[PDB]
Amino acid sequence: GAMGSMERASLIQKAKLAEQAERYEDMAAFMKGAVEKGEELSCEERNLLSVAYKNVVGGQRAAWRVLSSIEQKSNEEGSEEKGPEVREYREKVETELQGVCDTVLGLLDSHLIKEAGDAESRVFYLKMKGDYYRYLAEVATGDDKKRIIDSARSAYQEAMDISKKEMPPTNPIRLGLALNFSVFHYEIANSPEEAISLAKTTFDEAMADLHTLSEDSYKDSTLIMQLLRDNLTLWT
Amino acid sequence: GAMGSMERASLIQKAKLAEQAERYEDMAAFMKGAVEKGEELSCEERNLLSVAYKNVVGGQRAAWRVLSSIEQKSNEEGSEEKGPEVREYREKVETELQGVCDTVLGLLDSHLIKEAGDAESRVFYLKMKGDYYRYLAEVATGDDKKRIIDSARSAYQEAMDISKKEMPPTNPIRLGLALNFSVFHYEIANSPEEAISLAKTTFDEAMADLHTLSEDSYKDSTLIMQLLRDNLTLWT
Amino acid sequence: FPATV
Amino acid sequence: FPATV
Ligand SMILES: [Ca+2]
Ligand SMILES: [Ca+2]
Ligand SMILES: [Ca+2]
Ligand SMILES: [Ca+2]
Ligand SMILES: [Ca+2]
Ligand SMILES: [Ca+2]
Ligand SMILES: [Cl-]
Ligand SMILES: [Cl-]
Repeated sequence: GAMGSMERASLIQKAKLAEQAERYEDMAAFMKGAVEKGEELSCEERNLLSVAYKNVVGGQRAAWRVLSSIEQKSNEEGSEEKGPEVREYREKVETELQGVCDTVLGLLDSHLIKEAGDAESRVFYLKMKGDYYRYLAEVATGDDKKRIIDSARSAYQEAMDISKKEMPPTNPIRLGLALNFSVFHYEIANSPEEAISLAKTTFDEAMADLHTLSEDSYKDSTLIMQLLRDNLTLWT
Repeated sequence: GAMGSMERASLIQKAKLAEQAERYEDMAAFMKGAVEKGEELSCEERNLLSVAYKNVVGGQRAAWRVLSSIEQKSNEEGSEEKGPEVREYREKVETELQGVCDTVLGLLDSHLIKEAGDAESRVFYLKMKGDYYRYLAEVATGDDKKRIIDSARSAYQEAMDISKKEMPPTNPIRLGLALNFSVFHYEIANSPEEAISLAKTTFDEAMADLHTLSEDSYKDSTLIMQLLRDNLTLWT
Repeated sequence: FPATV
Repeated sequence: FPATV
């Protein structure tokens, strides 16, 4: 595509520069270009890909929430009619968000997931698949909402099955997957009890494995464990 | 252009929504569309225009500074050669920034300034002209740098002449113009003494006129006076 | 909103 | 950087 003429290594280098400059749209475009070279991604490169799109979609989600709240208020009793503009602009932002999600899901399907054989890579990409279907579910209101939710669930579940077989309970990818799948249960699937159970079991199994870790690995795992605890505190 | 089919009032409404959602690129595009309808802008509409572009160009300037610093370090003694990528990406961001400045200057020239007869509107637009030429000067390194600096100076000077004749010394537009022209002197024109003199004289003349103001006007003027004081403290 | 990574 | 508005 647009980045077809730039070297893979140059795209990676520029993604890192874009991150330093907080230019996340550029970062995402560079990493899309790097994926489309067709080679597998290293650990570092996978994290550049995820950081870039997380920041782009994160801004879109925040904007969508603002606009949705204004729209909800416009449709309350006693609200004066202001015309189609709030709905139109919310729809514009929504369409852009859906486009970013479709872009990410497209990269995963063509062909990151199918070439990922190691547990660390495969779980990482399946977590991404679940996350981006979750973002589509957040804005879905139509005939496909159930199918979108089931697509998220299925991706998370495959990732969980691999992670439990192949990774220690303190592995950061495994922990972050569980954190996000727990949020899926609470916020998307209307299953708060499942969310709470998953967060608690994950935390406790990680606690019991901390003794095996170096100082630096301990720091990484305990950071994510604290996010599990934070959600449990929010929900209980 | 792109917004040619949308009502003026709808563009204004959506600019306000975009501001609430912190979608400043969208805000700027809506306000560009509103300007291109050909009617003069109200006070409120002028401030939507300035806020939108200030935020867009502000992000570009911050990114440019990050990339320029990396590039400067790459060209120091003992630095390992990393190829053309840092320069290329700095150039990309620079070109985008220059494009935004050219867009704003184009709106001012076609035809906001020529139709602005009231002091408040004319000074507001001439301040913008000076500011956007100043942003072009920040990145200029070639045969036109002197001409760009002189274009900024000329716009600021016309604005200052009108403001001194037609506005009280506490007027926020007059104060903000003086603040920015003082920064032009310090950072662009290599004239720190002129910068300091202008900030001090502006502050002192405003101080002497505060007694004439309502509580709310006093608040507005004193806020900007504090920025003058902050710059003086930085520079002395 | 709850924490995700 | 100095303050501008
Ligand atoms: Ca190559
Ligand atoms: Ca829609
Ligand atoms: Ca493989
Ligand atoms: Ca009309
Ligand atoms: Ca250039
Ligand atoms: Ca006029
Ligand atoms: Cl729209
Ligand atoms: Cl580039």
